[PDB]
Amino acid sequence: DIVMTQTPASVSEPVGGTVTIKCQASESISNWLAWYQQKPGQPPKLLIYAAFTLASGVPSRFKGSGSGTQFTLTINGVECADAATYYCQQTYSSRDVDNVFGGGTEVVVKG
Amino acid sequence: DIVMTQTPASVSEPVGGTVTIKCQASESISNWLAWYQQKPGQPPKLLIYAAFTLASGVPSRFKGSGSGTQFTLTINGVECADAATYYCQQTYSSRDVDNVFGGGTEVVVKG
Amino acid sequence: QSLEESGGDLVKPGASLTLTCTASGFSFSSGYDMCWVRQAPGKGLEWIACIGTGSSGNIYYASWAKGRFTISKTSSTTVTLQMTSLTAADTATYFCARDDADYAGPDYFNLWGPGTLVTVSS
Amino acid sequence: CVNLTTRTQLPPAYTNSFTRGVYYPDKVFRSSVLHSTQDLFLPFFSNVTWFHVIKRFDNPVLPFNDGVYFASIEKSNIIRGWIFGTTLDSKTQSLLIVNNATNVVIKVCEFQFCNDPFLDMESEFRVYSSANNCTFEYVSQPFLNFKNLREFVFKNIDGYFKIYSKHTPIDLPQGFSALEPLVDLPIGINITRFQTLLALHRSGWTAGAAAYYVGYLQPRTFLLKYNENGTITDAVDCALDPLSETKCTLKSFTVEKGIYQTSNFRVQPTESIVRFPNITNLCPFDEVFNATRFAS
Amino acid sequence: VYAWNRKRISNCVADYSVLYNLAPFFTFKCYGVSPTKLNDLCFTNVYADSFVIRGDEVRQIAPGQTGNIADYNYKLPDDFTGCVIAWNSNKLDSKVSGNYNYLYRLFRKSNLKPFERDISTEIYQAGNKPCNGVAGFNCYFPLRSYSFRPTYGVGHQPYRVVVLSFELLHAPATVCGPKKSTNLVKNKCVNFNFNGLKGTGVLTESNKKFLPFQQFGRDIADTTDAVRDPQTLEILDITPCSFGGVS
Amino acid sequence: RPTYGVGHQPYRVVVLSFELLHAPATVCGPKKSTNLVKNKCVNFNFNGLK
Amino acid sequence: SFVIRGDEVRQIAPGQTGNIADYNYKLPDDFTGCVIAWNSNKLDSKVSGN
Ligand SMILES: *[C@@H]1O[C@H](CO)[C@@H](O)[C@H](O)[C@H]1NC(C)=O
Ligand SMILES: *[C@@H]1O[C@H](CO)[C@@H](O)[C@H](O)[C@H]1NC(C)=O
Ligand SMILES: *[C@@H]1O[C@H](CO)[C@@H](O)[C@H](O)[C@H]1NC(C)=O
Ligand SMILES: *[C@@H]1O[C@H](CO)[C@@H](O)[C@H](O)[C@H]1NC(C)=O
Repeated sequence: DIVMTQTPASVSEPVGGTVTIKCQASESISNWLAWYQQKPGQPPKLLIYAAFTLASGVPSRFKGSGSGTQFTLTINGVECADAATYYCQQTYSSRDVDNVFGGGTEVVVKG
Repeated sequence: DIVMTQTPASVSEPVGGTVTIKCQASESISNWLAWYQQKPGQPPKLLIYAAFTLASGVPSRFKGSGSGTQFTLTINGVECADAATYYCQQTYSSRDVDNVFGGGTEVVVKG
Repeated sequence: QSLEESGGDLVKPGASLTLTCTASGFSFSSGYDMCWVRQAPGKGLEWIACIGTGSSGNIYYASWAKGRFTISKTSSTTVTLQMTSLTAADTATYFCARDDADYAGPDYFNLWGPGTLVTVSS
Repeated sequence: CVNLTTRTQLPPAYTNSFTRGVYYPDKVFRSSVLHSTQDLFLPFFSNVTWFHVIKRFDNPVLPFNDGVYFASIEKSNIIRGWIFGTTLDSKTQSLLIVNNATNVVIKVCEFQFCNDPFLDMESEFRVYSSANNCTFEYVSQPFLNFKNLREFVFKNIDGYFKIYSKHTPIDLPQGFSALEPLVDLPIGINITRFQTLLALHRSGWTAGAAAYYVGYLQPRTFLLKYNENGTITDAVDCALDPLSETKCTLKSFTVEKGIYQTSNFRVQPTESIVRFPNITNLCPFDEVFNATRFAS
Repeated sequence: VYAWNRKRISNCVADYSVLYNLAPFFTFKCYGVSPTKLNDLCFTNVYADSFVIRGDEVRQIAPGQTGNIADYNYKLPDDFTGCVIAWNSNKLDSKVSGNYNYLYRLFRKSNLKPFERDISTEIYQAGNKPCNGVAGFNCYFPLRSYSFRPTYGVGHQPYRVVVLSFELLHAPATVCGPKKSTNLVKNKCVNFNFNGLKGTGVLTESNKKFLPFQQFGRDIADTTDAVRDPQTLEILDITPCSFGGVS
Repeated sequence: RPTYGVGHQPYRVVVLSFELLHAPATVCGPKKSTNLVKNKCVNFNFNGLK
Repeated sequence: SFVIRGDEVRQIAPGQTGNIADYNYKLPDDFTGCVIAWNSNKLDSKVSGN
């Protein structure tokens, strides 16, 4: 019933820059969201739950923003260790939904 | 001014049963009540004060119930060590009262 | 703390006796009520009289002991009850109990003394 | 409880109420004044049920509704009292009124009434088997060719049981007689049905000649006539026939010759018609309400 | 407060000037009658209900109010009649150890209808799994104890509340005010008071034959004309004093 | 904090905003329609117009 | 639809003032329509903490 899209497909910036990722929903999902990070050959990890709260043990460099339909993740500074893929999860209504997760956005940090 | 009766006079049950004792008042005493346990050849001990609260160091097997005029004491499980006498006290108005305590009810636990 | 009693012996009928209740480990504070009961040898508990250890004692008596008994405090750790004209039915075991609230009457008796045996005979 | 089936099976007859069943509506005193009041009254010339007792045994359970007008043409006072309640058992509270050889006994208790209550000098009391939760009690002086007419009106409004009575020496006779209020009871219980109590005489048991009539009250407006002594002497029902309605609008008991405009008439509607647009799809309320998670 | 007492007042004279020394710092804010003239009135049935509540909860004892006390402990009817009295009782109902004897209901299936007492102590099931006598999570004992804290404001101090319910009818009076019973004077312009019925006129012996149950007497304009005095059970007429125009 | 009173427990709130007007009816009540009885005294209701 | 505490349910009304009425959900003074609120402890309470 609710579908999610993740943009951009790819981003790239120097080590000192800031990357932003947009996750938008078909209908209003309000506050329910999660941002997931997986390294290649590694299960994904929770980063931002409730669209604002930082997960446990996560450094204070990932900032969530927005509510309702448009959500943005902002990384204030990359350190070549954040080059991975990030997904957004609706976790609002999964009664009849093809896929709660969004598409893939891989970040390339050119050191 | 306020007089009470304690019923039944005597009770008996196997070790696995539950005994109930009724203490009723002539007029409404609301909450103020107490249940005293007296072993033979021993001063009585306080068990239930304010008709619901367990005393200090008493096991959680004695339950007080009811308020106002009818009060009931329930023992969920006897262990042959609860065979004693139990009295109920008005502690509400003792200005002109013959006896604050109720009558005697002794429990016999046939092990 | 203990609240042992004293002054218990055989007494002839139509006489007088003066029981003494003595506190151990503490003194009579004003926030507590020091109070008297008795028990017949084969009957239940019954209440006699009840005195407040405060500045102004709210002295109370039962209906069946309106003038037969009289309770009084004598010091910081001694409360005494004396009775006159002991009849045959006055034989009992006397417990000196302490209260837990100064509401001008006997509330829940949290503390009890070991009790003393007073009997009447000829 | 004694099973009894000797009663003869017969549908109750009916008779004419005439102009009986008028009671003082309040406690004030009025003299030489024609007062119009609106209250629960037994309509004039209505159908009141007729029961006969003699091998006739008519002691059925009748509905109470808003009120009951109870009459009795008596000799030797067979009727002893009445029983009130809803289910007449231990489930719901009931009310009892009897008149023994000494006095009246009014008790509101959790009676377990017998299937066929009755009474049997009188030394046999067979009405109820148990009565545990008794709430109210009352004691007073006893209330009581056919010669004795007893009239009663029972009302239950605002948790009060009102009883009106009148004893008159004598089918219902032609006459008019007001009902003096007798006692007020702050009972406040559910009442929907009631029964009657009879003193069957044993010689087996033989029932004397007696009858009683039961009518139901309705809300309507009367016009009461007070004489100089404050006694109700005549009354006019304001909705019986056009002539009586003419008297009511004039506030007089005699209508002079002429034409009088009394009221207006209306064709009361019969059916109810509703016409909404041509939509049948049900609104998405289960989705809004039964959603697993709501928004912040 | 949950097991509030109920007392019946009847066949006695009620005086309100005495309710000053007994209840210092009282507050007789009330409904249904002007408190200024409670002295010259008669009340058919008087019910007194007493309990102890916190200072900040005293406002909940009023018709139409909502709250923890109004819903689960003591509900008053919307058309309430009678007066309530509340006064601070810190000196009497505060203990240094802690006053753990006053209990109030905190959990309840549904709001109380007016004038109901709930003494039940059944365990409250606030979740999905049945409690079965266990007092764990989502299984709470419905009754909580007041933890009075006099160090804070008067909103955390025990207030004793007494609620009086009247009926205000003037004929079968059994409870009346503390005023005396002056001897009646006839054939004189006086302003009388018969069981709370105040009126001005001249009182004369009457020959009107009241029925034994009748009390008053009405004229055409529905104003009292003949009245029965409470004592001696006599019948009198009320006639307005002489009046007229001046030219 | 469910351990405290109901004042510390989550209450789900749904707010509806109607627009009472009787002609271009779009959402109506659950009552079913009725056949058109004519030429007699009948209580009528047309889109909330009683 | 939303979720609020029990003691804040009185703030969902025309002309009311409070934390919820000012900063979260403000209703017009000439409001039309009906509001519905029911306790949801069984559904929206977690032992870990909601
Ligand atoms: C009213 O009584 C008459 C007999 O007087 C009877 O014929 C008629 O059927 C009764 N009406 C009803 C509605 O029972
Ligand atoms: C009386 O009983 C009827 C049905 O027996 C019920 O509908 C009604 O609500 C009851 N009234 C009261 C005041 O209990
Ligand atoms: C009113 O009572 C008197 C007795 O004092 C009587 O003579 C008179 O007839 C009565 N009035 C009527 C209309 O009967
Ligand atoms: C009762 O009222 C009468 C009226 O005259 C009076 O004489 C009598 O003294 C009263 N009784 C008492 C006890 O006041």
